[PDB]
Amino acid sequence: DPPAVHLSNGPGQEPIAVMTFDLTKITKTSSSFEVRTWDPEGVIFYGDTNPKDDWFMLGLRDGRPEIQLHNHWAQLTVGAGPRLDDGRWHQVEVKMEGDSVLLEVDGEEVLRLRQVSGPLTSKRHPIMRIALGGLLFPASNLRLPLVPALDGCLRRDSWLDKQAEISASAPTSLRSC
Amino acid sequence: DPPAVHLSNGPGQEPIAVMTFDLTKITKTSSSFEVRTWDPEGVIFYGDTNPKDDWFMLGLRDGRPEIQLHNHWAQLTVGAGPRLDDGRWHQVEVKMEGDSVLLEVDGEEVLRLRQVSGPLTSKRHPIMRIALGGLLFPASNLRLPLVPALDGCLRRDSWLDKQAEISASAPTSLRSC
Ligand SMILES: C[C@]12CCC(=O)C[C@@H]1CC[C@@H]1[C@@H]2CC[C@]2(C)[C@@H](O)CC[C@@H]12
Ligand SMILES: C[C@]12CCC(=O)C[C@@H]1CC[C@@H]1[C@@H]2CC[C@]2(C)[C@@H](O)CC[C@@H]12
Repeated sequence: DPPAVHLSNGPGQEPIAVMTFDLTKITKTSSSFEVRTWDPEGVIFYGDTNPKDDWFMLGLRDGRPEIQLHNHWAQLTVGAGPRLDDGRWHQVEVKMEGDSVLLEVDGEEVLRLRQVSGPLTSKRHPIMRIALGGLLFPASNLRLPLVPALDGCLRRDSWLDKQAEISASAPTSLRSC
Repeated sequence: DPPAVHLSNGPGQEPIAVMTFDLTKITKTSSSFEVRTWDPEGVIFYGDTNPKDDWFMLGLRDGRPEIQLHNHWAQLTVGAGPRLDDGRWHQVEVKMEGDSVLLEVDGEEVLRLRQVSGPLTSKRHPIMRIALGGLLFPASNLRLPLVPALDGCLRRDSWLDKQAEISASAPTSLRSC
């Protein structure tokens, strides 16, 4: 695994890494990574501009991707795609195209959430945070709670536009797989 | 094709068949059929209790399933699953399990819409209409318009609970494939 990190360190409460982005600079509105796990439930990543009313989470529930999103346009809890909890490395891409959010798993589009978002460079609070392996609000506050810690590995990740990233923080040291 | 019917007769404005169901009798809250088409866009079926604010549509957009749903709990436009416009027969099942609506394509769950519905036998207007191959309101009134007529075939269909069906109507004669 090209430098692979564990998505949760121990209890799986908080994220392993939080990155902050300036939306006025953002061009690339997509993210991509490889994930490996035997765990059927947990958070893969979370993103927000506001943890009360403009947020997004991607995780697994019953082995399969689940997206939760709450913003001015849309509030939803959706599962889609094949199980990913077979301990093999899977390529995932989450992209915003027009007003849609698309999820691709192993080269195939498995979900398209249409009419869920107005442009990034036009939007309100112009800072976006991306949290890897945990949420930035309690799990009990999701639309549909899940147990946050995902026991899996993450590698070959790229988050939004690196030229728009303002800062990156880890709350502890990141362990390798 | 065990008695297969065309999903649109000519212009594709109106449905080929409309069935009406008594929700106080409903037990089976699922529907299933096989579909065949080369057409990448159109309506497969529509259902409602109220065409202003409690309705559902399943069709194809860009070859792939798309669900549109508008009710008291949820308003959404979602694409998911593989392309079905390869002129092969595909098995589709749409089921309500708890508060979710699940779509299965060729034996695989490809979409789970969670937290979208309160029970049927508990719900408001206790008549549900299911329209095959068209809508019961203009297409321009969908959340996201599509051209309604789907040029495909439908066979081996079963809609909700036949012991709860109150009446069935066709606006013209149904043609075979
Ligand atoms: C999925 C996106 C866009 C695609 C991506 O790379 C990740 C990122 C996660 C945060 C989401 C964002 C789309 C727009 C959302 C949903 C905002 O409304 C609030 C959080 C944002
Ligand atoms: C998908 C369901 C439930 C499953 C099925 O067999 C078809 C049917 C189509 C009408 C939908 C219904 C679920 C509940 C909905 C979405 C109601 O709120 C209004 C229309 C109903």
